[PDB]
Amino acid sequence: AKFLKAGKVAVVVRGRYAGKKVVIVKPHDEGSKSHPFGHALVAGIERYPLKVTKKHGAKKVAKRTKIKPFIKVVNYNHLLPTRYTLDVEAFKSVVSTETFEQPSQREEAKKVVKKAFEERHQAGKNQWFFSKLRF
Amino acid sequence: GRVIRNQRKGAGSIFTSHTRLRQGAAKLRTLDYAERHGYIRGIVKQIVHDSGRGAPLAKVVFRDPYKYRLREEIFIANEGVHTGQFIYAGKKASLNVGNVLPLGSVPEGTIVSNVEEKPGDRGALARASGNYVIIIGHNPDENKTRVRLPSGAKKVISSDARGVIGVIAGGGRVDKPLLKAGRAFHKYRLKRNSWPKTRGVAMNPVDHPHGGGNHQHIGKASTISRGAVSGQKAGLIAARRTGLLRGSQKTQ
Amino acid sequence: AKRTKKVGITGKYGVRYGSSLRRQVKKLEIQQHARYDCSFCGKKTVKRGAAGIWTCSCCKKTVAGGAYTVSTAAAATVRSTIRRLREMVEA
Amino acid sequence: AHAQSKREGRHSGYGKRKGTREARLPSQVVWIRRLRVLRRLLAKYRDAGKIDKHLYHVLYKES
Amino acid sequence: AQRVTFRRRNPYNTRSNKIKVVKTPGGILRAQHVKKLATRPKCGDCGSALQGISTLRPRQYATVSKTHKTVSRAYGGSRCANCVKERIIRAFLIEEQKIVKKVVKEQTEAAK
Amino acid sequence: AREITDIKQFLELTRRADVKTATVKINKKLNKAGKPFRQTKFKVRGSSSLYTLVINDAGKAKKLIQSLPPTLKVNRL
RNA sequence: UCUAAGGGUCGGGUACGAUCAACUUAGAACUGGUACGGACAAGGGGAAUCUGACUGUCUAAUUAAAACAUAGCAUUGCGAUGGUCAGAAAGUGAUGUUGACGCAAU
RNA sequence: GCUUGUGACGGCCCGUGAAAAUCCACAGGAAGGAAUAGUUUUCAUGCCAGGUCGUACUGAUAACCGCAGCAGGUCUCCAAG
RNA sequence: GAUGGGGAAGCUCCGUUUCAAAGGCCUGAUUUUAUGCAGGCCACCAUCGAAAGGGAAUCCGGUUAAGAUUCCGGAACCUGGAUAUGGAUUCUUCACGGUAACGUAACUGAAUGUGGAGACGUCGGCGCGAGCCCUGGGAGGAGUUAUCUUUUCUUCUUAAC
Ligand SMILES: [Mg+2]
Ligand SMILES: [Mg+2]
Ligand SMILES: [Mg+2]
Ligand SMILES: [Mg+2]
Ligand SMILES: [Mg+2]
Ligand SMILES: [Mg+2]
Ligand SMILES: [Mg+2]
Ligand SMILES: [Mg+2]
Ligand SMILES: [Mg+2]
Ligand SMILES: [Mg+2]
Ligand SMILES: [Mg+2]
Ligand SMILES: [Mg+2]
Ligand SMILES: [Mg+2]
Ligand SMILES: [Mg+2]
Ligand SMILES: [Mg+2]
Ligand SMILES: [Mg+2]
Ligand SMILES: [Mg+2]
Ligand SMILES: [Mg+2]
Ligand SMILES: [Mg+2]
Ligand SMILES: [Mg+2]
Ligand SMILES: [Mg+2]
Ligand SMILES: [Mg+2]
Ligand SMILES: [Mg+2]
Ligand SMILES: [Mg+2]
Ligand SMILES: [Mg+2]
Ligand SMILES: [Mg+2]
Ligand SMILES: [Mg+2]
Ligand SMILES: [Mg+2]
Ligand SMILES: [Mg+2]
Ligand SMILES: [Mg+2]
Ligand SMILES: [Mg+2]
Ligand SMILES: [Mg+2]
Ligand SMILES: [Mg+2]
Ligand SMILES: [Mg+2]
Ligand SMILES: [Mg+2]
Ligand SMILES: [Mg+2]
Ligand SMILES: [Mg+2]
Ligand SMILES: [Mg+2]
Ligand SMILES: [Mg+2]
Ligand SMILES: [Mg+2]
Ligand SMILES: [Mg+2]
Ligand SMILES: [Mg+2]
Ligand SMILES: [Mg+2]
Ligand SMILES: [Mg+2]
Ligand SMILES: [Mg+2]
Ligand SMILES: [Mg+2]
Ligand SMILES: [Mg+2]
Ligand SMILES: [Mg+2]
Ligand SMILES: [Mg+2]
Ligand SMILES: [Mg+2]
Ligand SMILES: [Mg+2]
Ligand SMILES: [Mg+2]
Ligand SMILES: [Mg+2]
Ligand SMILES: [Mg+2]
Ligand SMILES: [Mg+2]
Ligand SMILES: [Zn+2]
Repeated sequence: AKFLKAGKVAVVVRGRYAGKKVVIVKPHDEGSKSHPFGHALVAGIERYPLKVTKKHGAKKVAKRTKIKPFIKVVNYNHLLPTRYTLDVEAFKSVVSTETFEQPSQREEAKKVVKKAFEERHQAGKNQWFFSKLRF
Repeated sequence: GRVIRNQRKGAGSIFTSHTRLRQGAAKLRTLDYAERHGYIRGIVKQIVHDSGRGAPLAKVVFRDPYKYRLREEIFIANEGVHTGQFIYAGKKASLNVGNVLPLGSVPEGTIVSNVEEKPGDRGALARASGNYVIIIGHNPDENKTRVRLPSGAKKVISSDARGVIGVIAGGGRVDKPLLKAGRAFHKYRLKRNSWPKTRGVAMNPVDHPHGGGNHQHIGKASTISRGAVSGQKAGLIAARRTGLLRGSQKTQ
Repeated sequence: AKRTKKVGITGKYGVRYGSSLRRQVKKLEIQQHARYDCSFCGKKTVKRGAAGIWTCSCCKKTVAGGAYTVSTAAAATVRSTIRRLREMVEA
Repeated sequence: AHAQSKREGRHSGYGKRKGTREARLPSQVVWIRRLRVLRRLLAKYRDAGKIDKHLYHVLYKES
Repeated sequence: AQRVTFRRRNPYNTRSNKIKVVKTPGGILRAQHVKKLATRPKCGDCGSALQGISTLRPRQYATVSKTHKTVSRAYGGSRCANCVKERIIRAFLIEEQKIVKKVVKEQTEAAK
Repeated sequence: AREITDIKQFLELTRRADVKTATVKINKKLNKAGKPFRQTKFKVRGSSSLYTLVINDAGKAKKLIQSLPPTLKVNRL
């Protein structure tokens, strides 16, 4: 199918965020006055949740599990689509075209997605998506 | 009389291999646990030319089973192996070109290079550009494994002796005529000071048993006994037949 | 404009060394400088330098090959022989 | 003064010559000079469409 | 007409004794022993000059800023970007196939 | 060994504490195509650099010289 | 003293023009005490016999050769507890970062 | 144009044409760090210091070696019309 | 070429990581106190050997009877040591931006591991740089001028950083 639909996980394969996993939220399947390529609006994870053990206590756990996110306009030609898939609902609205342009707008989006992704990690959902890809 | 040339060679002065440029000494993995219980993967990271050696060398990287590090061995590259290829070493490794297997575990008829006399001496037989040994026998009790060598000699060794499946690269190097002194010159230039050669028969008798006389002649049999003593042994040593070798050779 | 009636590349050696030797060299010299097919990507870009070392223009793979040709007869025969013996030890 | 009379073609006679025609001006220099002109004439004739790309490609290898 | 001289004791034309000729405000020529040129760093995987990275003689890199020695991406001043693309794919695919090779022999086990 | 252009940063330079000396230089050059004019270079010596601000304009020059920190031993010409 | 041929650079709607700078080459007249690669620079050629194939090497200070060397050819020894060679000896050494498409000896 | 430096190529090899000091970078993520205030000296500016020994001249038909101010020998760079 | 060693009557010979119990760093543990112990590493085992190999970093101008990349002058640069002030960064703690190749004044990073530079033949034509050579106009000075020559000659430069 059109596997680049708005649930898909895909690892960014180029540019700064190469190697980081993302999700699509809204695909622009062909074209933009700007972006003249098949490009996706993705919400990804820049700095992963570091592993955590029994010995890890109190505020260190709460610290080891902070996540730093990012949002990206990205050409289809730069992400490996994955079979795995994560729900998009919490930041459907928050990650949009309008979101880009104005810096101020981007951060708020990241604040949401950050609170979103962190809530999600704890309580074990998606797991793989929070695992660093080692290459 | 003087000291003849071939006895001067032994002190090693002007003689001693010309060894600056060489890649290092080719040899199989050290025969450890991994290699003698299962197998272990490797990546030929580069096939490369050893100066003064006809055969090309194969640099091959391995993980260290006991420390987090990469450890690089140096193999003589069997014909066919290639940058990027994977290489499996072990008893329980598999019969493909370039992998290394203990002689006891490949069937009769296999072809191997760089094979060990004793297991783990890291390779001794057939290393020259184009040579190899063929397994011809198995005696499962006293686990030996008869092979025929490049020379022709058959010889039995331990089934745990390792060899690498294939033939050494660069075969046929000797079919091309050197054509001129210069190429012979450069040839020995990165080997050792053994070229060019004066005929003893052109020396005076100080210099040689062949030396002297009013025409150039050898003046006595040129076959010399095994029991000859230094300063004597030069001609056809301990020869047992002599003259043009007529008739098909190939030991039976 | 056929330049030489027979010596080809070997014309560099001019008159020296004797015809028979010049012939033998020409054969293997024709082989070694010649440009070969890549087992891997399939352009004809394999070339020598250093006996035994056949490395490929684009695609950049190197193969350990015969001294003046990518593949020895005897090497290739061994290939099929191992093939054969290998088969025996699984079927 | 001399140099002057030289660029008027003077004293370049068969008997004022001492290096071979080659040394004086190499063949290859003439060839490259000439071939780079034909080669780069074709560019403009194509880049402006007087020549069509198919004709060019022939004229190139014909040059 | 104006001829120059070496500016140092070393009289031979070695690689560490290159010269350049230079016109000075005094309106004369003199020499000026030129440092060997630096070559570009090379990618550890493929082998290319890796773009993005400044090219200095090796100690010079300690007299320069961090941005001059990397580019913003996993393995900056280390691997050739297209090569990163590759290690990234390979890693994924191998690790996925790895999962397939696991549960398919979990199949093998029950049915055999 | 350094050229400056922002007239502000300059003024800041001239009160930089390590800056004890300065020097003005005056040059007749020619303008554009025809006529000539009076160029003026403002040179601050810092501990490790000598900054020089070229005010081409005749006017801005004059105004600038009186702006000058009355503790800066300015070498005129 | 002339002639001819061989190039650059600019705008052309989606044939040509205008100018910049080069010594090469062929040709034609005129000219002289027939001279002119005018000094300088710059291979004698040919037909054979002998002999070493060739390029290379040597008797510094009477021998440069046809002598030595070479590629090519042939023979010999050797699978490492080994061949050949060093050392008074040795927990010694050359070949050997080597393995017969090798090393050593003729 | 001439010296010379450099590039992208190409020819050759049974010849494929050093080493270590030393410098950087990435993979890693031990650990350390903020809102009543923390992190930062690979950004800029500012402070101090830098020893020991050699350093003249000749380098050749007179400064070296050849009994010598010997027609010999003795490594190299710059190079006008 | 020392060294645990092995030979040798012995002067000494052999061996150089060699059949050896072969060594030292980062800070913590100190707040009797200066540095014992707590880890964790690292097993690399001398050293000498290049005034042509490798290699942190300086230039132009002036100057002496004779020294000058060394003095004077101005203008830099490297290495070590201290360090503060301005920036940058953080309430989304460890920068943003570009689809990307990448960008930047910054933009923490131990053990360990890996990569690169150092670092490399020869010849050939082709491309370009510099200095030299050749040359126009002009602005200066010199020579020749019985006659001829808007002439002959010369000045017109710009270092590191
Ligand atoms: Mg990181
Ligand atoms: Mg004797
Ligand atoms: Mg040795
Ligand atoms: Mg010799
Ligand atoms: Mg001989
Ligand atoms: Mg002989
Ligand atoms: Mg004789
Ligand atoms: Mg005798
Ligand atoms: Mg005898
Ligand atoms: Mg005799
Ligand atoms: Mg004879
Ligand atoms: Mg030609
Ligand atoms: Mg040309
Ligand atoms: Mg052209
Ligand atoms: Mg074509
Ligand atoms: Mg001049
Ligand atoms: Mg000097
Ligand atoms: Mg050179
Ligand atoms: Mg960069
Ligand atoms: Mg840069
Ligand atoms: Mg014309
Ligand atoms: Mg014209
Ligand atoms: Mg001869
Ligand atoms: Mg003589
Ligand atoms: Mg004598
Ligand atoms: Mg002679
Ligand atoms: Mg003589
Ligand atoms: Mg014959
Ligand atoms: Mg003993
Ligand atoms: Mg030169
Ligand atoms: Mg090469
Ligand atoms: Mg680097
Ligand atoms: Mg800890
Ligand atoms: Mg700083
Ligand atoms: Mg000290
Ligand atoms: Mg001096
Ligand atoms: Mg002097
Ligand atoms: Mg003198
Ligand atoms: Mg003397
Ligand atoms: Mg003399
Ligand atoms: Mg000793
Ligand atoms: Mg030393
Ligand atoms: Mg030195
Ligand atoms: Mg040096
Ligand atoms: Mg001076
Ligand atoms: Mg003085
Ligand atoms: Mg002086
Ligand atoms: Mg000074
Ligand atoms: Mg100063
Ligand atoms: Mg500092
Ligand atoms: Mg910023
Ligand atoms: Mg390293
Ligand atoms: Mg390297
Ligand atoms: Mg070197
Ligand atoms: Mg400098
Ligand atoms: Zn290929």
